Amino acid sequence: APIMTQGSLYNDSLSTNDFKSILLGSTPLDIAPDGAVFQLDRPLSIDYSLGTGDVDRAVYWHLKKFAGNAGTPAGWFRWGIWDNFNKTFTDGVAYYSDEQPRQILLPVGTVCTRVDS
Amino acid sequence: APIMTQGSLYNDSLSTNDFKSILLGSTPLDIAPDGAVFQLDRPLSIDYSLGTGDVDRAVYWHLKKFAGNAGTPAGWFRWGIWDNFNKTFTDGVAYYSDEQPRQILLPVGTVCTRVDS
Amino acid sequence: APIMTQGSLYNDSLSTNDFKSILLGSTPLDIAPDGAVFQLDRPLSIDYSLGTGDVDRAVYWHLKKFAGNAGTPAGWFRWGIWDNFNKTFTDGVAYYSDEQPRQILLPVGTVCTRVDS
Ligand SMILES: [Ca+2]
Ligand SMILES: [Ca+2]
Repeated sequence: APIMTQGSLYNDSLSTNDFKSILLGSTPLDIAPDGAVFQLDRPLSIDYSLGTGDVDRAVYWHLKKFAGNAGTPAGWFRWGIWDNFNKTFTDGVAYYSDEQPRQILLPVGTVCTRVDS
Repeated sequence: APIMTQGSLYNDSLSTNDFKSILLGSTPLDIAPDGAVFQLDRPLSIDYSLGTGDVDRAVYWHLKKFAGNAGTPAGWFRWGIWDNFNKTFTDGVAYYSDEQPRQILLPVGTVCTRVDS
Repeated sequence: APIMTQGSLYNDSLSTNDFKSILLGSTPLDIAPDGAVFQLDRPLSIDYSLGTGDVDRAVYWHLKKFAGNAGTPAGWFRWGIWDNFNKTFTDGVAYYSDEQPRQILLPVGTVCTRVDS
């Protein structure tokens, strides 16, 4: 049971710190419990800004599930860092939306592997 | 049969909006039908600039074949976005060549999967 | 025997042109001889600067082993470019450490393939 995305994640679909699970088109991700952490087999690049409206670029390989509700049953994911030794997830930097060209950050077929207990 | 690149794509080989197919060293790519779209298993990073000579970086996962001519018999690829729902390809941002270090953007062994039709 | 990393490479562990082999948590990598070159199945993103105040990003797919000393017995890897035709390795750009968010550049499970002869 390898979990693969079935929908593309576009940069214009990111909120400041998360995105909706539904975008990835994966029932396993949609039903994953709160706090589940996944490692991606493809990098998730996140443009950020340290100030002055300037864009810089970060890379993340891990997503943490935030359980949904009636309006958004599939919930959300935050990108960040999974420490496999200490078993900790740390949220990544906020996404900065400016004038970047539209991009598929994670394409269809991205493999997601649960890494927490 | 899986199509793998046999030659590295270097950043200093990109034109503003394409690169020559021959660079990838793949006969299946060289003779792919005009307009064929491929998804990559590795990100293609394209440096761009929206102004002031400032470089930012975009990611692409899709290439569209442009048929050759007598001068370039194997033709070209453009990078861009494949919409697998609406079955459309949109060319990506222009590559901005300035003072970046030389880089292999796509190494030997990159897997290319046809996704159109 | 595919070689997979067992520890994450964090951006805050990079020196200007190398990092300690031991960080990747792999005995095969640790014992690899001076001069061994590996290709990665995942991009290694290296932030650099042109020197006017801004962080840009380069991509590398190759590492070369450099023999260590009493303080770092397993030695170091440098990122760079492997030319598979001419059998040459060229060191990549200096890493620029500024105020970037902490990032896993290469996660656990990155596959390293020896490519020098
Ligand atoms: Ca910047
Ligand atoms: Ca810049």
